[PDB]
Amino acid sequence: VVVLSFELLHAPATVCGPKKSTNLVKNKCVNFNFNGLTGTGVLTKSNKKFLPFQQFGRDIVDTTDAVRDPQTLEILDITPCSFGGVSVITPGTNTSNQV
Amino acid sequence: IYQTSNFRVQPTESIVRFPNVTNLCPFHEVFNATRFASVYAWNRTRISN
Amino acid sequence: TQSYTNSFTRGVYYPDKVFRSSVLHLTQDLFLPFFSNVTWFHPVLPFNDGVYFASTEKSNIIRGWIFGTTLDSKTQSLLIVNNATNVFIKVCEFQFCNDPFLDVESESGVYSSANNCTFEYVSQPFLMKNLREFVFKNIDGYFKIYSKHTPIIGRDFPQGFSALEPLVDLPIGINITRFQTLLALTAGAADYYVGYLQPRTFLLKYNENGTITDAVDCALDPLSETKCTLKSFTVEKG
Ligand SMILES: *[C@@H]1O[C@H](CO)[C@@H](O)[C@H](O)[C@H]1NC(C)=O
Ligand SMILES: *[C@@H]1O[C@H](CO)[C@@H](O)[C@H](O)[C@H]1NC(C)=O
Ligand SMILES: *[C@@H]1O[C@H](CO)[C@@H](O)[C@H](O)[C@H]1NC(C)=O
Ligand SMILES: *[C@@H]1O[C@H](CO)[C@@H](O)[C@H](O)[C@H]1NC(C)=O
Ligand SMILES: *[C@@H]1O[C@H](CO)[C@@H](O)[C@H](O)[C@H]1NC(C)=O
Repeated sequence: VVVLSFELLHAPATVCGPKKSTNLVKNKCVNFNFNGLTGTGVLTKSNKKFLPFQQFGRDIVDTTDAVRDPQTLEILDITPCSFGGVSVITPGTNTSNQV
Repeated sequence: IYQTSNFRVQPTESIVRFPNVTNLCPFHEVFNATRFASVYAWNRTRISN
Repeated sequence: TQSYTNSFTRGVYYPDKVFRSSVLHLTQDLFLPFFSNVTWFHPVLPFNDGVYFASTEKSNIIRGWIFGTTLDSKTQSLLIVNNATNVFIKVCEFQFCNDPFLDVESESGVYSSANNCTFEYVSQPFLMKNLREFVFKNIDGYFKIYSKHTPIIGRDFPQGFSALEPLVDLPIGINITRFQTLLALTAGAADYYVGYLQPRTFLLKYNENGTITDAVDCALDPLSETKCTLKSFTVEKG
């Protein structure tokens, strides 16, 4: 017999179960999670020159636009997926119904 | 002309990219040892980090 | 032993791990004030928020560091020894000998004896005329360490700018109110300096390659504060 006590107390845990991952899809709108970096967008290949301790990348207004993938250490751009407004053009309903 | 609503392209799937898994805690040796001495003199080791 | 000198423009490290290109990021953190007053040593030294240790120690004489509460075999301490092939970080207790000199016959020189050791982290020697700059920081028990190696030739403490990279973030949290140095073996060429960081504000400048090339303190003189307020390195007439 063995006693495997799973003590969890005030001292930091630092003893947790593993975490699996999935594939990488490029040039497709998708959700993502990189060690706890939520967000959605299109992941492509970038030509930036991260120093070998920098993970994120940020613009003049603090919007994340670059990520270093954990397993394979390359650089991916991040562009949010398409959005915009919609306007409807009509003649009067007293006249017609096409738009 | 009337500005009614908005317009968006929906996400396709989901991706998770946690890093490589290593530094597996040792547990086979406790189970696979073929001996635990005795119940009044048992072997214990603390496993952490 | 203690002779003093000004600090010039030294002691700037990367605050975070974010890559920025051709920007000017105004940062609020603990730093070393420009043109400060360091003590050139030729001891007892406290530890309030962090230090700037700049031992040139030309060949190899100075090595080793002790951090903790009592620096003995009573309360948990820390050790850092990087000779040529490996570096050790022991978080266990060691009573202290008379001098911080290594016996070089194995361990009785610097310290007295060993006991009940715990977590050990190893790595390559931190070494890769030989200037060495380190910054020690202990915030919420991560013990941030920063370093930069410039064996280039200058003065005993010249001017010039060099950013400092991060090195390790060990999961620690022992109490570090006091520290003391170490060496191996007073009238020696133990050229090194100390100096305490300070909560201030800066204006770091990044280049497209991703490296800090310049900075300006925001509490030195009126012109520096004007530059920080405009968030620019140039000021027009007005
Ligand atoms: C440093 O402190 C000394 C006194 O300890 C003082 O005379 C000197 O003006 C200060 N500044 C510099 C740059 O030495
Ligand atoms: C840490 O140790 C020092 C003595 O080295 C002591 O004065 C202090 O109360 C201890 N605790 C903290 C939180 O600094
Ligand atoms: C450095 O010290 C460690 C432990 O004292 C030792 O194992 C190692 O061999 C030393 N390095 C060299 C190059 O001898
Ligand atoms: C070291 O730690 C152990 C366990 O905490 C304790 O029993 C022992 O008295 C301590 N001191 C020495 C010298 O082993
Ligand atoms: C950054 O790297 C690029 C590519 O090697 C180089 O052309 C550029 O000059 C570097 N930036 C510097 C040295 O400031």
